[PDB]
Amino acid sequence: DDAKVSPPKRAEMKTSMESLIHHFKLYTEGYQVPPGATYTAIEAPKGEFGVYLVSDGSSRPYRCKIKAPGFAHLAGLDKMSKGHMLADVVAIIGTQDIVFGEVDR
Amino acid sequence: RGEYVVAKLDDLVNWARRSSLWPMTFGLACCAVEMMHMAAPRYDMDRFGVVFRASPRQSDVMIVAGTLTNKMAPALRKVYDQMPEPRYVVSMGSCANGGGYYHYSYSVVRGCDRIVPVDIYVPGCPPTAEALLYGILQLQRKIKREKRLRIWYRR
Amino acid sequence: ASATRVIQLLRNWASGRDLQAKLQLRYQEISKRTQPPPKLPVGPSHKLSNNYYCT
Amino acid sequence: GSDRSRFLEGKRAVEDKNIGPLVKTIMTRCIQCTRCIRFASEIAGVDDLGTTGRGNDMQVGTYIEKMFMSELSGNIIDICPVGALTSKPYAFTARPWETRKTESIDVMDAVGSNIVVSTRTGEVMRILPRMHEDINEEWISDKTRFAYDGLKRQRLTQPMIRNEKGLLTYTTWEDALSRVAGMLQSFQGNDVAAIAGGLVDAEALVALKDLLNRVDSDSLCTEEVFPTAGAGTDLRSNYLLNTTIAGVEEADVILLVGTNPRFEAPLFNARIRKSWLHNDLKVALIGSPVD
Amino acid sequence: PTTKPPTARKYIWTNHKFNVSGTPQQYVPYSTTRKKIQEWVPPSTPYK
Amino acid sequence: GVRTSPTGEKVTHTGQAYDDGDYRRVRFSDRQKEVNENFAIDLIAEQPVSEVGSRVISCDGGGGALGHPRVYINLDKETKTGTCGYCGLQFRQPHH
Amino acid sequence: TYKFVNMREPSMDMKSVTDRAAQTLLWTELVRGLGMTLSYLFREPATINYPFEKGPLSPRFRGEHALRRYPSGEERCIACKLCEAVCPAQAITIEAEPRADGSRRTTRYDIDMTKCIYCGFCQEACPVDAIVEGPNFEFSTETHEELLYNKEKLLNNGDKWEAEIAANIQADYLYR
Amino acid sequence: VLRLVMELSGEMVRKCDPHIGLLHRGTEKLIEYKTYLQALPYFDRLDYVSMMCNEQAYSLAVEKLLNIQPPPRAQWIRVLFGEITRLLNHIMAVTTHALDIGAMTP
Amino acid sequence: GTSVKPIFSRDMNEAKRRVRELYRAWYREVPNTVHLFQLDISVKQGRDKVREMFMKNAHVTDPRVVDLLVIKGKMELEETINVWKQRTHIMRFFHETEAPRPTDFLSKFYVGHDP
Amino acid sequence: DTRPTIRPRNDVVHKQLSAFGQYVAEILPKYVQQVQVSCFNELEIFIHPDGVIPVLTFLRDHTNAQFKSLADLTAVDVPTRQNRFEIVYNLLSLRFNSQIRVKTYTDELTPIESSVTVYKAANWYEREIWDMFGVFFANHPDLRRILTGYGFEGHPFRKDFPLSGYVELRYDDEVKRVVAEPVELAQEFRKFDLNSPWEAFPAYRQPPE
Amino acid sequence: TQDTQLIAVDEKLDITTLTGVPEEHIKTRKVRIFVPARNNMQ
Amino acid sequence: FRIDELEEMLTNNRIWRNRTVDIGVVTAEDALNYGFSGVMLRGSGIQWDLRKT
Amino acid sequence: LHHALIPHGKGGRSSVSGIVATVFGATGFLGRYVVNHLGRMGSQVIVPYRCEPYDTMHLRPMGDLGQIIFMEWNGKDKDSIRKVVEHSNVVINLVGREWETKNFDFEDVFVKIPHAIAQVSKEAGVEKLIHISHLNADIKSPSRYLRSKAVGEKEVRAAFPEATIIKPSDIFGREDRFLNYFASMRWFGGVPLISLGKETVKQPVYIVDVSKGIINAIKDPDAKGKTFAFVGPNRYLLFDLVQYIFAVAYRPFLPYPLPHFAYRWVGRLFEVSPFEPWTTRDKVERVHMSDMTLPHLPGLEDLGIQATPLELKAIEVLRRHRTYRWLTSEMEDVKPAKTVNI
Ligand SMILES: NC(=O)C1=CN([C@@H]2O[C@H](COP(=O)(O)OP(=O)(O)OC[C@H]3O[C@@H](n4cnc5c(N)ncnc54)[C@H](OP(=O)(O)O)[C@@H]3O)[C@@H](O)[C@H]2O)C=CC1
Ligand code: SF4
Ligand code: SF4
Ligand code: SF4
Ligand code: SF4
Ligand code: SF4
Ligand SMILES: [K+]
Ligand SMILES: [Zn+2]
Repeated sequence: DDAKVSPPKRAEMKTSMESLIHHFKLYTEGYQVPPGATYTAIEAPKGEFGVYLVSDGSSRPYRCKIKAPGFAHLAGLDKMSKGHMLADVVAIIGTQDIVFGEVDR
Repeated sequence: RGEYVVAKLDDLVNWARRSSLWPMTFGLACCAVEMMHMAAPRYDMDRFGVVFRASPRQSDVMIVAGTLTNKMAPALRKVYDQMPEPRYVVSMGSCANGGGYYHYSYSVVRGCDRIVPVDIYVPGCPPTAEALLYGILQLQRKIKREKRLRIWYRR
Repeated sequence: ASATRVIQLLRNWASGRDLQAKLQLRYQEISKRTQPPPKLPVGPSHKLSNNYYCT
Repeated sequence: GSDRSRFLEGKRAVEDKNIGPLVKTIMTRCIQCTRCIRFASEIAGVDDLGTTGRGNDMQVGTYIEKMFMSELSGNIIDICPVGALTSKPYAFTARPWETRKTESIDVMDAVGSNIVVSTRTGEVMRILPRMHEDINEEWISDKTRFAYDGLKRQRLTQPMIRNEKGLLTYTTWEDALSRVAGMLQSFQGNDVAAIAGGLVDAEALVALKDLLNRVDSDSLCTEEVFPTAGAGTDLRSNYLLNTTIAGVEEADVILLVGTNPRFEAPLFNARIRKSWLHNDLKVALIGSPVD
Repeated sequence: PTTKPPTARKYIWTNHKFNVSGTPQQYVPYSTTRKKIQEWVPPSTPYK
Repeated sequence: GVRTSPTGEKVTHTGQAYDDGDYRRVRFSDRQKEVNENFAIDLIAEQPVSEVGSRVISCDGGGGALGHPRVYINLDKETKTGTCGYCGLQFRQPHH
Repeated sequence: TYKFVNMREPSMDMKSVTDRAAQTLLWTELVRGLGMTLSYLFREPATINYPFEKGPLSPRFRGEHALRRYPSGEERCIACKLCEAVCPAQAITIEAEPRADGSRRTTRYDIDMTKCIYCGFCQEACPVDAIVEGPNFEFSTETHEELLYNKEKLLNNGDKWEAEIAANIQADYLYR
Repeated sequence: VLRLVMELSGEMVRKCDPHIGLLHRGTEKLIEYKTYLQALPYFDRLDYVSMMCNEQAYSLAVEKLLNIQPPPRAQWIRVLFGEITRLLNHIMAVTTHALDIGAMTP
Repeated sequence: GTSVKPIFSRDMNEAKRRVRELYRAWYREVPNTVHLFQLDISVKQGRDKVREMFMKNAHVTDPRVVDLLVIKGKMELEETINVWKQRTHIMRFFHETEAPRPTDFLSKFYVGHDP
Repeated sequence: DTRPTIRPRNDVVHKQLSAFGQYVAEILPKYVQQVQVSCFNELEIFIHPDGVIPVLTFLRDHTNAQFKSLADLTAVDVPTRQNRFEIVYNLLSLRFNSQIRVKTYTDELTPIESSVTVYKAANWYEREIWDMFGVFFANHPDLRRILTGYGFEGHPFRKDFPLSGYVELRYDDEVKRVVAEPVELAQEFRKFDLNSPWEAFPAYRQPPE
Repeated sequence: TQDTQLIAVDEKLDITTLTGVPEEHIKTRKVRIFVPARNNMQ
Repeated sequence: FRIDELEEMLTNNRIWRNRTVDIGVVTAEDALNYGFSGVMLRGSGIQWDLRKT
Repeated sequence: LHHALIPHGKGGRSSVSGIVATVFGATGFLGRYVVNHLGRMGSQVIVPYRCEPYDTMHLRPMGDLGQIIFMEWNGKDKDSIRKVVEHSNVVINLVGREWETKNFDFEDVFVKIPHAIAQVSKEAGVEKLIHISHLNADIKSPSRYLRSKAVGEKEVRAAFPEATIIKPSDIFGREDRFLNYFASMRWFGGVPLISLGKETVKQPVYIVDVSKGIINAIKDPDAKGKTFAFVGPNRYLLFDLVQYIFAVAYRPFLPYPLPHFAYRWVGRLFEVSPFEPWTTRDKVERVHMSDMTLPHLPGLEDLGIQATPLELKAIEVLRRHRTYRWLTSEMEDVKPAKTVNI
């Protein structure tokens, strides 16, 4: 309900001063985030997916880092297969379920 | 005169090419998954004579599906340079067409055209499967309007 | 994109199940695509009183 | 501030009052902060910008369709918190969250007011005052402010030389420097001169003087004349505002020897006015009875 | 559309156009802006 | 209104028209310079001047929420016609 | 709570061992899959006849950008440049000006479709619903320059796909 | 996109060496030039089989910073569509794995 | 302040030693990378490029910096040796497509505004 | 309730994490510098670089600590501070499920000892930092470049590094290969001037001087 | 107290060659530091 | 009704198992130190899931 | 200079160099290369074509978007030439074939086409024109190629007084049909040199050299009116040249003595194929015709380029013909042939 962080509904946009100004600044500047660093992690279907978001205290972030579930997976992929055949390594990268869009960032 | 025979013959040849183009997949990002959806039951690319699966030696068309990075560029170049003539390359997705979301990156080339000739520019992020399929049909109509032996006879 | 009962019994026996209960298809049961205009609700802080942003 | 409006009634609308081709006026946006009026009274001194009526129908303007044309009028664009008063030449040319800001110095006047050029996409949009407290406070003259449009007009971009008929035709650089070099090499001594203009730079002044010195040409003249009898240009004290601009804020009496500082140097006259206001300066002048 | 007449207005096209790319009726990009800093016109009278 | 250039090109609503030399016209040979005929400059002028009889008039641009934000223009000046900045319809007092 | 997936160890009676030996020797699960795929062979093939039939869509579909205009014919864009400040790919570029009438329309309004990522941020940013994304997806072009749109091209897009956009907005403005 | 520089005594693999970077976009450099509202689609295009899950992660981080909780209906929509995303991504993994192994029908 | 931590080398002498066998490896490498990568580079004009790159960072005098250049060249050496690098990246050092850049002030003035 | 929009406050976790912070501060006073717990119940430990191996091992091994999972490893370049680069280790517990963060500092040249042994997941993460910030890691098993293109230069995530980089690559028929060229954009990145000049949060105001 | 084989290194850091900046960008370019003056419109 | 359908094709099949069963074991202890997560952990045996814990 | 013609940029793809080329017949050999140097620096070339744009896609990469505009042109149409060169500042003529097409006679592609090019160009108002014609062009040479080229040069110079005529010698470079010519001569049995080819000297030039020279002549202010001659640094007698290229290809060399009329018979036999004959009678009358020395013609180094010796860059051109037995061999294994210098 707080309009300072989420855009107001289009009805009050075109009728109310506060909603107009809030939308103008929100899509112009955006919600300035209080300074601080967080590591938010969720259970993405690949694995635990995390963001290290550190914000200096302005309308823009300072540094976001992507913990993708496939990165540590590929890091361990050497120990993963240690004697199995090539058809096995390609059977491994399957349940390894490594999309090369998030590991690679 | 000779235009009749040569036109019928080359019309036959370009029809044969048009209905049997073989994509060289080459999916780099989410555009690959959308192309895979385009080969799913619903749209069924394989119906039109396109075969999706093709080794780069036996293939007619490259779909540059996804963002093309600097590290990739030599590999894509060697892949296309080995592609037998005729070789029409279609670029799918805003990223492959030029720049993309990551237009102003440091390790992403700003368009497949700067790397390889593009025959059909398919827009979308991702281009919804049927838009890709329509780009394929546009390339098919391009192959229909092909006058190789006409130009040979009229060189 | 239903079928003949002769084929209907063949696929069910080969599949070992009663698939007519639900097919991978989707017939008229789908939701209508001309739904009436929805009157969307509002949030908690929509009152015109005691809505001071300080609190 | 809040995040929602409980105003269930109709708003108020105020008709626009034109007060120039220099300031855009939308007086329905005004908040009656009275900054413009106080700027007109104290800073500019032209007491024509005031208020009218009472209540919610109070309107700040000029009542009469008068012509606010002081030398410091443009600064009202930067004192108005809201877009009630804006810059007409720049009117909706760029949203100011895009324009890059680069600091520089005004050259339209010898005051050298610190300014900031707001340029987007390789193009000058407007000039804003920079805070200095010793040169221009945070104000500039309208001449300084609304002068960017001169840059977009008639400009010299490619070298030109006189053709066989006597017309300056465009050409490459090479032949231009070749012609200049040839007939500079031909004539030495006093036969070669150079008259520096008004908006020239010090670096090119040094470069041109040194270049003209290598042929012993010593007629490095300039448009503005200063009596060189006696000390002339030899002593810094002769040709200088020795007491500095800020020094006028503690003076007691000032004598103006036949000048028009309202147009010769608007920022200097603004400083004189502020010292006259606060420090009860007793200003006198000899010369033209300019207001 | 027979049962649902589209709201007619003056600026709508009266003839649908397929994608004109390829054929010489295709669209070509071009700057839709006026000119930047304008050149100074040389005088026409003689040098003297 | 759309008018032809001295070269022959169709001028745009902004006034763009490539000049005589203007080497950047090879882009249009074997193609066309796409220009929209429905000029917004004149398609708003012929609209009638509304004669609503009140001091201050609301304008949302029609369509309610589908229009532009509601602005209150002032029908005060007798020598001209008030207009909403967003849409452009000219509002005027019914000759007072 | 949790469930163990594979702990169902087998028994070792004569019946169970005979069944397992039969399944291994007389291939059965092999035949099971071989018969399931047969059931899928006789089923109704899922396939849409493009381009004669198109895939289902929704009124919110994001596609080709277009510049709408008011019922009077005047373009809705007042060049607030909010959409330019919003586009994450910076594919939008505006130059504004005081028009001959006065209304602040865009001298230049170009969207680089090859930079665009088709998010719909511009339309939700627009305070006058000027910029929008039409239902069209059938604009696969041949040249890269064909994709780089112009103000006139956007106006033509809004004048071609107009009944579409009006109908979709009429069916969607309540949600947004 | 992938590179495995493999060292193998013929069949048993001795030591592998994956080479990621073959689809390298400067997204982590790209975020700190756009606002958070503009930074959202990066996560959508980051793990492109679990879109709404990545968006859930990023959004939860953002309004964790802001000491703001989404409305309950927002939470329910979020979890429902994150689970639809889970179904999508698991279908990806299993089906494409079977494709590698050889099974085409699933 | 002045006191700092080393990477490997203690003094200019030992870092001077490390660059020595780095040049050793580059020398023994150049011919068979020309052979293996099918380079259009020649052997001599392969070696002199290594020499000119080594001379490029002649001004460096801080030890830790020298360990940094030597380990980065070490990574370069691994990238080249086991064919992880590609022929185009090897050519990248040789500026073929890059047009010659003028040096004198007069040519700089003729070309455009640039110091 | 009265605060339906503001996120819930969990003070119990806050106090318990603060108690564990005092615990870990007392256990290893040699390397620990400053421990604090954020408002949203996330504890951070600022340690001296020499404690990269010891502290982590104490967090990986101790019975009452029990952290064996390297959630991620990251550097955050900030040119202002004397040692610009700061490295963050994120650990998650299993027996005592919780997230802990330890933070160290280093400049461009002063090496920071490589964990790897404490957490064999760090390896690839480790490489990233070296390949992305210039922070070399002492005795790392293989600190080769990991993410960027071949024969690259610099370390892109450094805040001084430009957004567009320095050199692109494209086909050249004159040499019949992909070649690297100095940057020449077709349209320059417009840098918008956000961050309005009005103070946002009075709580986090910098003290004057 | 922090024994790590410390060495006095008097001359200033020369991380230039490490940063990878090209020669003309590290030489020709001139950078200025300043406190940005506030927008007088605000 | 199609999830189980996929199961019957893959789960009990001889060659789906043989190509896949007990190839590349990952030790439960060595799994968590390697930073593995998601099903990679759950496959080995650690009862851990962010959705519940 | 026009306000859209001022040079801008730094020589990259998006740099506006200030050149509006036309490169007539750029869909082949040097036409490919010159556009490169025109595309790399940044210039809106108007490359026209008669074939299918397929054989022109290889020009798309060598240019930033919005460049290398393709326009359809016909040889026997003044209107097509006018359309292509209507808006240009330089018109580059490279249209020239090597085999006599049954439809296009030798002279039209070498005088009538160049004459129409020059006339329509001069009428349009293009500043500089650069026509290309073989260095060996003589009015009464036994090969009709050089004769027709000579009359074309005189016609163009008469029509366009300030045209910068270029006289390149035999040019090599990837698809050369000169180095690959003798390289593939093994395919037709042993190499049948006329009288074993001990009496023919050749002065080859690397294609990049001539293309760069064309670019400088565009940028050169005084290039108008003049006539340049493009020669290599060193000159080989024909036999040792064939020796060198065969050694570089490592294919066995079997020189075959042959009378001039016998090679004429073989050329007439080869001229009957219906597509791209490997050799022609006129080609035979060209190869044995040694390239003369024209010192009074301003050469190549005066423009600014440095001639690249054939030995340095023969590897790339002859590399493909090498079999896998020596496909891994470098340049230094082959010692440079015994050049017959001045
Ligand atoms: N070693 C050499 O090659 C030397 C060449 N030259 C001269 O260089 C010129 C070009 O040589 P090169 O590029 O190798 O020749 P190519 O035959 O390889 O290419 C000729 C070029 O001109 C076009 N062209 C040729 N003939 C015609 C025609 N009749 N009608 C229309 N277009 C035509 C071709 O397009 P298309 O294929 O579609 O016809 C192509 O763009 C010729 O004048 C030649 O005499 C001079 C000295 C040495
Ligand atoms: S264009 Fe969009 S969908 Fe395609 S690769 Fe780029 S971000 Fe992904
Ligand atoms: S400065 Fe502007 S807002 Fe303030 S009173 Fe004057 S007109 Fe109104
Ligand atoms: S931006 Fe400010 S001045 Fe302009 S209309 Fe909005 S509130 Fe009024
Ligand atoms: S969808 Fe529209 S607003 Fe969003 S990036 Fe694309 S063009 Fe810009
Ligand atoms: S947001 Fe809408 S009104 Fe504003 S500039 Fe963009 S299109 Fe125009
Ligand atoms: K103002
Ligand atoms: Zn209105």
